[PDB]
Amino acid sequence: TGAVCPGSFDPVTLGHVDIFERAAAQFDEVVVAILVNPAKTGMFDLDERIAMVKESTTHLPNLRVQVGHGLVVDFVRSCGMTAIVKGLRTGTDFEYELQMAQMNKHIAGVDTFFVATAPRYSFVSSSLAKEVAMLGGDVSELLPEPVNRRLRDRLN
Amino acid sequence: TGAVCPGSFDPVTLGHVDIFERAAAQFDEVVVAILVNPAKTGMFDLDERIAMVKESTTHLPNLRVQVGHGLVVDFVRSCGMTAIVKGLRTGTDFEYELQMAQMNKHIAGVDTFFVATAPRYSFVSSSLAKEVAMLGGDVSELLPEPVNRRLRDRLN
Amino acid sequence: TGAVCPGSFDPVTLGHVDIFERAAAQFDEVVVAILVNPAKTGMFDLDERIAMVKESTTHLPNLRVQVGHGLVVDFVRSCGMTAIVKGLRTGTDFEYELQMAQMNKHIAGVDTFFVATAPRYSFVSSSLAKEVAMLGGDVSELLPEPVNRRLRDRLN
Amino acid sequence: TGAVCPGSFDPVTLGHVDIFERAAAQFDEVVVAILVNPAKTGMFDLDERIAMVKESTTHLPNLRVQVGHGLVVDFVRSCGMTAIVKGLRTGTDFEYELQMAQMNKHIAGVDTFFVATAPRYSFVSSSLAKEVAMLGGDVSELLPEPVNRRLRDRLN
Amino acid sequence: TGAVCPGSFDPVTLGHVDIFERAAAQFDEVVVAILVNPAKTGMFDLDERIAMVKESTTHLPNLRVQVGHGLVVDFVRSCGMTAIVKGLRTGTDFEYELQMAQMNKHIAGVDTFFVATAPRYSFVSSSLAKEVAMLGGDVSELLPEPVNRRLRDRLN
Amino acid sequence: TGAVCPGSFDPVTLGHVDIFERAAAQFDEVVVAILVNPAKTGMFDLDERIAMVKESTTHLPNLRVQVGHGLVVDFVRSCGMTAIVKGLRTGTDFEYELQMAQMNKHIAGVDTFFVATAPRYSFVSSSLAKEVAMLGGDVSELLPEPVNRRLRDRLN
Repeated sequence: TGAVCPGSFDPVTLGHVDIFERAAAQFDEVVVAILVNPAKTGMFDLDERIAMVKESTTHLPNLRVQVGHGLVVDFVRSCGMTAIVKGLRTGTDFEYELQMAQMNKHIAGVDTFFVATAPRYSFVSSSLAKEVAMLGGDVSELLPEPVNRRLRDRLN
Repeated sequence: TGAVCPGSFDPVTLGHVDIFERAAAQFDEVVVAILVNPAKTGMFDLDERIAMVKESTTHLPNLRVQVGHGLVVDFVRSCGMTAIVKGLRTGTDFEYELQMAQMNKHIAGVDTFFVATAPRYSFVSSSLAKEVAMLGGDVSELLPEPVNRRLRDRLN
Repeated sequence: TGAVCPGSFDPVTLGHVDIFERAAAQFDEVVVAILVNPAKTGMFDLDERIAMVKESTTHLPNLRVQVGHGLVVDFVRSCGMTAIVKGLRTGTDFEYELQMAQMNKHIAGVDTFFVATAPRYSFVSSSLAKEVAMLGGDVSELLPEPVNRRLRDRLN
Repeated sequence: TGAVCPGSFDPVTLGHVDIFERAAAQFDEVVVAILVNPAKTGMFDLDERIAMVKESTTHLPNLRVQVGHGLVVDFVRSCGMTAIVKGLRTGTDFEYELQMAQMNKHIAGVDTFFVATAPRYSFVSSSLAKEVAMLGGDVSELLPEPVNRRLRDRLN
Repeated sequence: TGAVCPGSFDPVTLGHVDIFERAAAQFDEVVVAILVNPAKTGMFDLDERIAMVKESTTHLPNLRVQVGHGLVVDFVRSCGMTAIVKGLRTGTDFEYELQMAQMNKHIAGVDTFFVATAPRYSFVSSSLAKEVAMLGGDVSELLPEPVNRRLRDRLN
Repeated sequence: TGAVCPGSFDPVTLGHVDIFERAAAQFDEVVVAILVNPAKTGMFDLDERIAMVKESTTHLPNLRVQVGHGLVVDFVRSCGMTAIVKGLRTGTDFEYELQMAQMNKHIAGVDTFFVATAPRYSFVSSSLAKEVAMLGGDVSELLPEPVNRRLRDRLN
């Protein structure tokens, strides 16, 4: 059994890591698929994002990180899998997630499972973490130390 | 007696046709108003979008297709109509549709009727259809043949 | 063309009346379907509800009032119609309404159209009006005069 | 790798079966936990519900059926599992599901996965099916044949 | 400047106390209104409910506890106040709370301010806390100690 | 006691004014925080927005207007306050608002209270007002006369 946990992960948050953990506890293997967007965004480049995920997940031996591009469903079936795990947090556009799940099931037969991230991590997102951190707000309890490290470096 | 069905229809989907059919069965006449957003393009020029809607609606003799300009409620009242029919699907920004429905009532006395599109077409949207076609996946069952016909050429 | 406006109207409100007025301007005729339900303890008896509805709708000559038993889709087709018109107000269980709409389309081909109630009557409900009224609060500007007359009577 | 699909299943529908199938494809073992309520009693007794589920899942050899009592999380941990799979349909009380998911994680470490049932099955529920069938409506495409058989008997 | 926080508080939770603290910080005075509906029954009589709120709010010198009677806004105005403070949690019927807020403004000029309860207390509710306790589970970290204390004496 | 009502107020609406009036009746003072935005195009320059807010608030002596930069919670604490009051109208992205509320509480101890805008102004927004007005529509009943004054001029 396997699941893919896709995202842009710019940077990975403890909400993500909470979801990676739950997928890794319930599936034999987990792949974190880093899907970079077209926009010249965002903050960290591709090796940094990988680095940040790897460093935050060394305690999950059945999880690995891969760069994706193209349809999530093409990548998923690439890994020889048929399931996606996605975290739900406050502000998640769940309707659009649901639309995409129904499209992905229809076009490739892939299932999407949704899981509510833990209350304490339920209000971080990559974008909101970046905004707040770069304005001198303290988000450090909500991101992994490998992320807090590069955030602080960026601050200068 | 008459209803307008506005949209960018870039391109028209079978979700839209579903709604056209409900509009056309329940009102004496229907006007599909194509309103081109100055921002974007889009993928299909005005003429194509007209042709696609026409060709997908020959089975509805009481429906006609018009290029809309300016304030939507202004277009509606210039057609002599006071009704708008709008489809609801998975991922519809319903809170916003409600706001516009209220604004439109207030400014011009135009009523908005909301209808849930059929479940099999509930996850298609023009943009998701495009993204997926762009990326290789198959959305032909969710789009009318005049569209698929023009989609697979506009991918060569 | 034709629409049915179903409900228990216990009692009818100016929210309902707004919806009625809007179905009536838009469809050739409207039937208000009063649904007796075995047996949600009601406040007013069947003919009181008929009466209040009738007395509050004297201004709409293409509207008439009937009792419905069983399936709303049976009642609708009984009237030679194929459309239902439902108001949306604050607190509407829209997800439930959507479920029933989809089921109703599937089992009988009947369309459900939803309309946003006028903002000033967006917060009335038969339930809340009853609860507030029976505790001596002033809901009179939210109900038709015929209903207000009956309400003061119960209050005694 | 195991998941519990809990519910009252009075009767099981094809939306449920869609969920069972997906659970069964993604986990090594699945337990359908039939959880009754010390209220009323529903439509079918425990044997009928067990039987209906069994007869509808003969094609999922890694799924078994069991009566449950008490906290869902106690039963889950009884099965040696730490996961729950639950379907989403229109209109699932999703916010209440989420509350329960968070409570369940907190008191027992149990994860809940939500997955959207197929569009064609997304408007059935046990309640609505029973309501519609007993009033003479055709829900047979939405329920397994072992369920349809028994409904037909009730319609006697 | 005063606010009322109304409820059945059967029993008071730390979700509630979180909300009291916020009302007590932002308003000079704060009346906790305990309203026991006729169908009150119930895991705690009025006296115990009062005691529990009293004992859980000694750290809030500007809050006091009273029995509410009748129209919620009648009671509010009788306290000389025109503000209600209502807590939001996962599972809150927010659409109905909105309806009531607007009815409340309309009838009595009472404003309702909604506040999100802290994430750690965002999934507790009086009935869930009882249900779980009743079935053996541990919710002691989500209830204040005067509640936990009296909760064990049900369980004997 | 004190609250901050933040926004880009481009331009201020009677929806805003209603919220201002309500915070001012309930807190000792209110500060309107006009937030600079380096992205979002925008229509009126900072001084016009201040002016329009000032001129539409002459009747609330305990309200004043300031420009904010950076974190809302920094602005709030800057004013010696710990409370933010936001309006809810139809179309508000409440989920996003709730995410920020939780984030703001966590990084700074600041509370966010939400209050439902009056029904008559429940469908104006700066964006929709601007879009309607610049296409020749009549939104004058939904904005303060000082704004209607400036909007006429732009309509040129």
